[PDB]
Amino acid sequence: GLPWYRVHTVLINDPGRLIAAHLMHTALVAGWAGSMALYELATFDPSDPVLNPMWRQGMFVLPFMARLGVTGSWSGWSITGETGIDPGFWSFEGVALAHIVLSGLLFLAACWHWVYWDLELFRDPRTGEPALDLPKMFGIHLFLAGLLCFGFGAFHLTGLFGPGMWVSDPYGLTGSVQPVAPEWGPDGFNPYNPGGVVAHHIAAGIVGIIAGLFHILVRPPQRLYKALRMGNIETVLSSSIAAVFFAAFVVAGTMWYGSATTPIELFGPTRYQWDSSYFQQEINRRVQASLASGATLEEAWSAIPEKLAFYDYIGNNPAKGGLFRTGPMNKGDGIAQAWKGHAVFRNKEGEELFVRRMPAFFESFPVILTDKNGVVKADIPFRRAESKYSFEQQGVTVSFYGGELNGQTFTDPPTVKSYARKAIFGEIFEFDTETLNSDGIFRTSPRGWFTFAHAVFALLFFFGHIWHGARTLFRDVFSGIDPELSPEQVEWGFYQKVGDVTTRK
Amino acid sequence: MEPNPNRQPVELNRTSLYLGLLLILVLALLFSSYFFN
Amino acid sequence: METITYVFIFACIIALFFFAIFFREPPRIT
Amino acid sequence: GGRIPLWIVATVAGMGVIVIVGLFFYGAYAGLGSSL
Amino acid sequence: MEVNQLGLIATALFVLVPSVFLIILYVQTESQQ
Amino acid sequence: PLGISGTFNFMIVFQAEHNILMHPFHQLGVAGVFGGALFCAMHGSLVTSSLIRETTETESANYGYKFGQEEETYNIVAAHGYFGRLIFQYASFNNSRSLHFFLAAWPVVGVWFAALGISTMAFNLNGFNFNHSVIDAKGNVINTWADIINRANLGMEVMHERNAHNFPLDLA
Amino acid sequence: DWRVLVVLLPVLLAAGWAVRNILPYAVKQVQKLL
Amino acid sequence: ERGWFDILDDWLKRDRFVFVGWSGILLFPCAYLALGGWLTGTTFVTSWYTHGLASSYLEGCNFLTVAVSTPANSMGHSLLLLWGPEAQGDFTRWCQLGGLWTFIALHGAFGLIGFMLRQFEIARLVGVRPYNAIAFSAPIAVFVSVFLIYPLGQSSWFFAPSFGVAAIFRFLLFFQGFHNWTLNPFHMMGVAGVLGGALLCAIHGATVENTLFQDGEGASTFRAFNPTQAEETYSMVTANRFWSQIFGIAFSNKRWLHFFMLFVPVTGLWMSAIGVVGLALNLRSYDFISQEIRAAEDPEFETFYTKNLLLNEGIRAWMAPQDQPHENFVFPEEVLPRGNAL
Amino acid sequence: ARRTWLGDILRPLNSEYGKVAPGWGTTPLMAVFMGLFLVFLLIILEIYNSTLILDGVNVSWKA
Amino acid sequence: SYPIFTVRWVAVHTLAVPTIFFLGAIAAMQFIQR
Amino acid sequence: TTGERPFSDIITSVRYWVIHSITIPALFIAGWLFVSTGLAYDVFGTPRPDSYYAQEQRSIPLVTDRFEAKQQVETFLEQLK
Amino acid sequence: TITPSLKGFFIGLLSGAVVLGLTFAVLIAISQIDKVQR
Ligand code: CLA
Ligand code: CLA
Ligand code: CLA
Ligand SMILES: CCCCCCCCCCCCCCCC(=O)OC[C@H](COP(=O)(O)OC[C@@H](O)CO)OC(=O)CCCCCCCCCCCCCCC
Ligand SMILES: CC1=C(/C=C/C(C)=C/C=C/C(C)=C/C=C/C=C(C)/C=C/C=C(C)/C=C/C2=C(C)CCCC2(C)C)C(C)(C)CCC1
Ligand SMILES: CC1=C(/C=C/C(C)=C/C=C/C(C)=C/C=C/C=C(C)/C=C/C=C(C)/C=C/C2=C(C)CCCC2(C)C)C(C)(C)CCC1
Ligand SMILES: CCCCCCCCCCCCO[C@@H]1O[C@H](CO)[C@@H](O[C@H]2O[C@H](CO)[C@@H](O)[C@H](O)[C@H]2O)[C@H](O)[C@H]1O
Ligand SMILES: CCCCCCCS[C@@H]1O[C@H](CO)[C@@H](O)[C@H](O)[C@H]1O
Ligand SMILES: CCCCCCCS[C@@H]1O[C@H](CO)[C@@H](O)[C@H](O)[C@H]1O
Ligand code: OEX
Ligand SMILES: [Ca+2]
Ligand SMILES: [Ca+2]
Ligand SMILES: [Cl-]
Ligand SMILES: [Cl-]
Ligand SMILES: [Fe+2]
Ligand SMILES: [Mg+2]
Repeated sequence: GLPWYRVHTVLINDPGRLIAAHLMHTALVAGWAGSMALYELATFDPSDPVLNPMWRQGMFVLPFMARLGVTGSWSGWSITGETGIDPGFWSFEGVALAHIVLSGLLFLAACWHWVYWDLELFRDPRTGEPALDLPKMFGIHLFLAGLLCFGFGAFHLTGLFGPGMWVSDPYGLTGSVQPVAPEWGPDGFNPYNPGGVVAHHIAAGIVGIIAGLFHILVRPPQRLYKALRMGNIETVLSSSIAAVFFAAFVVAGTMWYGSATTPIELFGPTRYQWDSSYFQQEINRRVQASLASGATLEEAWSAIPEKLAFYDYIGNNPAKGGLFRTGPMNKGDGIAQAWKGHAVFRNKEGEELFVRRMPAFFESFPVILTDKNGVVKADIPFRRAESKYSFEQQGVTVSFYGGELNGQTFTDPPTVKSYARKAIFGEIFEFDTETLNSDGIFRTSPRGWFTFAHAVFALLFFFGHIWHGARTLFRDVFSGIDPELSPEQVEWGFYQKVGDVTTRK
Repeated sequence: MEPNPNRQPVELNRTSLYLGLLLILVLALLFSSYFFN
Repeated sequence: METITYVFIFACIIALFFFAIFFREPPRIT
Repeated sequence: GGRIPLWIVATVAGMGVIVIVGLFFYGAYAGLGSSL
Repeated sequence: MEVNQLGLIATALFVLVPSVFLIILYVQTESQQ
Repeated sequence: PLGISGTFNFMIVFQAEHNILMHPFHQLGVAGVFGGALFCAMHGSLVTSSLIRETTETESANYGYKFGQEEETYNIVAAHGYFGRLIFQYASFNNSRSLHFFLAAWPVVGVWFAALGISTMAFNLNGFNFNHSVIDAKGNVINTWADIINRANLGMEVMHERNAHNFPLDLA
Repeated sequence: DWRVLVVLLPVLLAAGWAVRNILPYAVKQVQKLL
Repeated sequence: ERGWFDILDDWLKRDRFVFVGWSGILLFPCAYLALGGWLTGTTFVTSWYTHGLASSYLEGCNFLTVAVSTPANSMGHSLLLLWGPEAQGDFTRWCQLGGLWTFIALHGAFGLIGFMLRQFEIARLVGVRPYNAIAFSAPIAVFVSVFLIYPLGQSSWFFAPSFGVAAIFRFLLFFQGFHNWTLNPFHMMGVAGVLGGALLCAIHGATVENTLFQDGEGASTFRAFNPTQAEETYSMVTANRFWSQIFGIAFSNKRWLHFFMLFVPVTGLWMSAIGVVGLALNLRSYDFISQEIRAAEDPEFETFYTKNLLLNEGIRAWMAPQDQPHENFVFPEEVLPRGNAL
Repeated sequence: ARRTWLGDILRPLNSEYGKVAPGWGTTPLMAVFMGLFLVFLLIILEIYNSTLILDGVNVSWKA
Repeated sequence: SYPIFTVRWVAVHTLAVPTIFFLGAIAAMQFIQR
Repeated sequence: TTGERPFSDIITSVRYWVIHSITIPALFIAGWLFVSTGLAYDVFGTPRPDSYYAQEQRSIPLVTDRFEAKQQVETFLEQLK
Repeated sequence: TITPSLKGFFIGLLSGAVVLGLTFAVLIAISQIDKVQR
């Protein structure tokens, strides 16, 4: 019989049951989406978008609903923190319900197409054999794809007839769903410009409509029909898989580096924002502007939004997790409660000292404090017997500005050292580690998990492309090579051109 | 209903059963430590 | 429960060896 | 055509390889890279 | 030890689901002809 | 040690104390097992590529071979005709006995040298040491990748068996 | 740069010397092709 | 009829000493430039401005320590094209900035594509199935995951492998100390596939060579084989009985045997590639949380797992200042982790 | 095979299996579009990579 | 009667010509002193 | 069997060695002079043994800015003289 | 405006076109000169 890894080849010459199997696959994926949204709604805590946003809670499909304008619950809350909102039907719950109902309808359609597989539509009128005109099907589907692509950009994303898309300021503080106009200049190819997403779908959609019409009306050249085996549905599988691993690598890349379609309020900040101290520089800029306007030090730091300080913390860096450290980020360092405020370290001479921050590469990192010029002034020693820079020897103190600890100063070495250890992580927060029995070990965000899955799947689909491309172009030898293979085809110099009998020398 | 002419019997011989069970069991012996963590 | 799991999987593998050797599909010259 | 015997070509070529590799090992002990 | 509490059923289904798939296929091969 | 993580412990300490990565017998060992895996995949792929058609599209091609049949089950002339054109004709084996001798000898000899690497580093004849080999005109040390290896080895050395050494040199 | 000509002249004289010896057989090979 | 395309197709597929093909238009320039780039860099080009390292024969390195080193971390993931905004067409500066690294990595990638296309093209011309090209997907998965995806997930090309013997050894030790890569089950499967592949290579070659039929009078038995002969040159039946009685199981199907020889090393390399994709994101198998919770509370609890972490901590602290010069690490003596005396 | 109302409506859309245009047909035009597409992907890649830097195009969150 | 210049000839010299040049360069390096 | 002249014929012929007794030593000497004249240093920008550091400096000249990296190296080089 | 890196982009584009054009021009020329005999 068929070996286990070929059972699905019974569909190759049976278009009705292929459509049935595709309907069943579509039913399963739609049902997964509905089930996933329901599970997330059953676990998502909407009470603090500042320090407990969705990306701290392991939310994977919630940000995708929010990205395209679904932001509210039937129960009255919204992900931006508003109360008494009425989202109409298209709440997170309505989206989930719609996917479940779609799933069921697709399941029933699959049953019909499986039983009524023998439709005259699937027979070539000349031969009576099962046949799909794949070149014309491609034009039909490309035209439909173009119409949908165009409509998505021209109506949904613009807000002309639809809600728009998630947009935010450069520091992810004030995000919301907004209508977005297309950008028709060169900045439309800037990945961080949302207007470019709008213009892409308008323009690529129109091109898809035109190319779809071309592919409906113009038959393939004989040379290409033969070369790509366009009568063989496995050629479409091969090239479709290739397109799909290309797309998977692109979405993995734009998730990891960030773009207008992977906003940090939905997926968490990027690792490169920690690498470049992106948020620390903005925090310092605002504090300096406050001081220059005559604010005190406590006032300047108290003016920093907790949300901004929270981005400047390595526990939100997606490059700090582990492959088998499962679950939400809150399961690791805990549920963030409050900013403790900015810690300023000083030695006995009153010089300000700065804790060397942890790079993402290091699971652990020493505690070293320098002056503004990078000269080492204090540390936590390993060997003590020749220590010169201990906090005890250097009289290191820590004072807090802003946050919970605003106005307080600590001088006992154990406490000062404890805050110095947290300062290698950036800004310091109070966490609830009890509610979830958090274990204190960093986990990655949905940005990390998405990137991982899609880079891995993209790589595996490269193999699938290679495999089915091979099966397409070598179909005639799939069961083995010619038993009467003339040794002269593989002997050198017999034919002038390799494998061409008409070039016998 | 008229029967479908595309149906095929499926087979798994005993050696393939043994090879498959070895793969599954060894993969489980390998990954279980990480599932328990 | 972890130790039981590890030893169980190992025991299944050893049983599999026994069947794969003494209850194999016999090789036959055709 | 074939006036120079192949075994002489191989012997001379092989001796040339030994000389050049030998020179490279000499340089590991002298000048740059010698640690001295 | 504080192990992951889902590790037991993860390991159990990891073994059982593909193993029973293979057993189903094997036995119905033996019963043919 | 007789265990998975204990094996890694042995390897890391071995690198710290013998610089095994820089030892040519371990390098031959790597050539042996990388090469063995390469030639395994090569030979497997070449024989599989030239199986003679004996089966239909809906059965495993493995049923085209019967245990104990006298005829070869693949066309070695076709396989050589492929591989000789992949590289060039004289880089390919046309003699099955020569081919299979090579498949035996390459990993076996390479792993012999691996074993002899461990067995001679057992007597502290260690990998190449190029620590501070490159020096500028004044005498400043110009680091190479060997010096970076040395820093990693030092980290292993100073931390391993952290309570066992009382005197400054680890002499066994 | 004098050093460029100092380095390239050995190769230049080599190519020149090789062409001189192979020229009659080169034009004979090319004459057969056309 | 025979247009210029078909006339060109004719010439490309001539049976000559080195086959060219359509794939050769991609393969030969890219393979030649990658190899020539490596030989050029290891012979003449420094890593002083990117790493603070000497890396060429010209500076005094030997075959084991030369490399074409990655660009400086400040380049990020710049393509670093010769005509790009960093080198601005200046060949000397391009070399000093690490341009040869992306030159080799990128021409190498397209050369590997060209080689796999060659495997398809030749198989199609001689009439064999394309399993050699299929098996080559494993080398490609390794090259792409290690030399492209991994640095693309990290801060810059700086942390990709540098092209050199000792440079690669450094890469191994970095992965131990920072990623605990030996603990990763995708690496472990890779190891099993490589060592299992080497085992299969050795045992199959030795089995064939020791179940040969006597097909000649010579005591050296290689001449007693004819490529065109129909008969198996060794006894599968005797080989099967030997291994059945020695090891308990034995191959009986030669087609399965040789497919298995493809499957094992190819699958192993594919698994190792998946683990490296995870390490691109620092998604490591670094720890066992249950072990760490127990060890933190119980200072008498010790396993080989906790012992290896101490080694990793030493590797990181002792190698990072020189291995990551852009970070400007200064670790005072007193903070360095060290056991007693050493 | 079974005829249906919808099947009869759609029949012309699945009736030209195997139909080809002679020879090379529109292959030259296709090649041009492929080349333009390749240049397009190269442009957007190099913009994202900061290898191609254009006035008014700040490839940053600060866009 | 054999041709002299072939594809093989080109492939041989793209490798052999730089190799000998490089080997002369590395030979000279052995006499460099800091 | 592929039409080209066998290598063993070529490298045992007198004409081959008449040509290559010149071309092989000429290339070797050209490579030698590429190093001995110092041209290799200037083509590839490799430091001579006296050009890694200025007389009193001990910090490596690491490139730290992507888009002005060319000028940074030029500044590093000026500080040697 | 046309920035220096856009000028660089054009230079790289033209360089690749030249390399490819010359390559195919030479290959087509040789293929027409040395045809296979049938
Ligand atoms: C693209 C796929 C994808 C991604 C990126 C996410 C991402 C996320 N999920 Mg979701 N999920 C998904 C699909 C996905 N999910 C699917 C399909 C289901 C149904 C099962 C779920 C059901 C689900 C639940 C119930 C939960 C999540 C949660 C989460 C969050 C934590 C993830 C985690 O800990 O993983 C850990 C990842 C691993 C341990 C990796 C496993 C690697 C496998 C085992 C390797 C197998 C190797 C193979 C056997 C080798 C064979 C080789 C052979 C060929 C030789 C994270 C945001 C959690 C959350 O926080 O919710 C709020 C949570 O509770 N997800
Ligand atoms: C659009 C995607 C797609 C589709 C429609 C197909 C379709 C097919 N494949 Mg291809 N393939 C693909 C992608 C795809 N493949 C990818 C990504 C790879 C690399 C992993 C392959 C590698 C591949 C090989 C090596 C082979 C096929 C074969 C086949 C044919 C028979 C499949 C069968 O009976 O399996 C039966 C499968 C089972 C009974 C169980 C499989 C269980 C898997 C391993 C674990 C669980 C998977 C899990 C449910 C996946 C969830 C979804 C995922 C995206 C996360 C069928 C035409 C076979 C063929 O060519 O036959 C002639 C064949 O030998 N495929
Ligand atoms: C098949 C052969 C091949 C391939 C695939 C590559 C590929 C590559 N080369 Mg390599 N190279 C090759 C052969 C090849 N090369 C040869 C023979 C030489 C010796 C001359 C070189 C010398 C070389 C150098 C010195 C460098 C590269 C570089 C590169 C990389 C960037 C190339 C690029 O951006 O071009 C873009 C150009 C194209 C893609 C051509 C597209 C042509 C279109 C389709 C036609 C339109 C042309 C248009 C009309 C012209 C208008 C111009 C006008 C508007 C001003 C890329 C990996 C760079 C690198 O590696 O960076 C680290 C680099 O610095 N190559
Ligand atoms: C066919 C049976 C062969 C039996 C021996 C088998 C031994 C195992 C093979 C391992 C040894 C490998 C070396 C063979 C050694 C060998 O067997 O020698 C025999 C071989 C034949 O020399 P002849 O003088 O007989 O030449 C006759 C032919 O040229 C006439 O068509 O000599 C060479 O091939 C020299 C190689 C120079 C090749 C330089 C070309 C450079 C082109 C670069 C492109 C390469 C491919 C690119 C694709 C990526
Ligand atoms: C019938 C009907 C109905 C109903 C419906 C329903 C109720 C549905 C549901 C559905 C559902 C409820 C579905 C679900 C699905 C799911 C899925 C499909 C999943 C899957 C999963 C997976 C595939 C996974 C995998 C994995 C694992 C497990 C681990 C990790 C890794 C991975 C990720 C791979 C209604 C009423 C409408 C009416 C009409 C008719
Ligand atoms: C990069 C680049 C390029 C290219 C260039 C080239 C292409 C080059 C080539 C080059 C070459 C092509 C070179 C070569 C060299 C070679 C050598 C250097 C060799 C050596 C050898 C030896 C030393 C040997 C050894 C040995 C062995 C291996 C084994 C046995 C024995 C003995 C030990 C002897 C261009 C311009 C495009 C552009 C710019 C960039
Ligand atoms: C929790 C994990 C669950 C995993 C579940 C996996 C389910 C796997 C289902 C396998 C279905 C096998 O499908 C079964 O195929 C066999 C042949 O192989 C068919 O059998 C058919 O062919 C055989 C062999 O010629 C004939 O003897 C038989 O009379 C005929 O009906 C059955 O009609 C069908 O029921
Ligand atoms: C005075 C020493 C103890 C208080 C200061 C120590 C750092 S702060 C401390 O750190 C813990 C880990 O992050 C958190 O769980 C907790 O919420 C936080 O208060
Ligand atoms: C770059 C190769 C792919 C594009 C091939 C397009 C061929 S185009 C094709 O070519 C024939 C000659 O070959 C001509 O006779 C014919 O008129 C022309 O239409
Ligand atoms: O035991 Mn295991 O390790 Ca051979 O070195 Mn000495 O001793 Mn201990 O130190 Mn390092
Ligand atoms: Ca607890
Ligand atoms: Ca001197
Ligand atoms: Cl230890
Ligand atoms: Cl001691
Ligand atoms: Fe074999
Ligand atoms: Mg020297």
